[PDB]
Amino acid sequence: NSAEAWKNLGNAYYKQGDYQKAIEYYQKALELDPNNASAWYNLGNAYYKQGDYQKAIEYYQKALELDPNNAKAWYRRGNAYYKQGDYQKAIEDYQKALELDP
Amino acid sequence: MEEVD
Repeated sequence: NSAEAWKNLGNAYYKQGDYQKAIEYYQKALELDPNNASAWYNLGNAYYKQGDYQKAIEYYQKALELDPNNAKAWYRRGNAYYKQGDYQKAIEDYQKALELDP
Repeated sequence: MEEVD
């Protein structure tokens, strides 16, 4: 029941744009439930929003390994790669996000 | 700006 509260704490801090503390409670959520792709995704979102694209790529990767149908994650890892000047993997991720968009 | 699901 308990990463149902950590995730929500992280969510509540995310919703208010407090990424530093959002990360703190997203990481606690991931300690208890290391399988929830949604946790990997939102933690990926938090780093991305800070401009920590290196870590954003890292965490989106596993969110996409556990849920490859997450088109939003594909797209955001695509921006991350683009920011880093990785234009090949950016293209690669962008297309995969659009193939899930009718 | 980006949303959340």
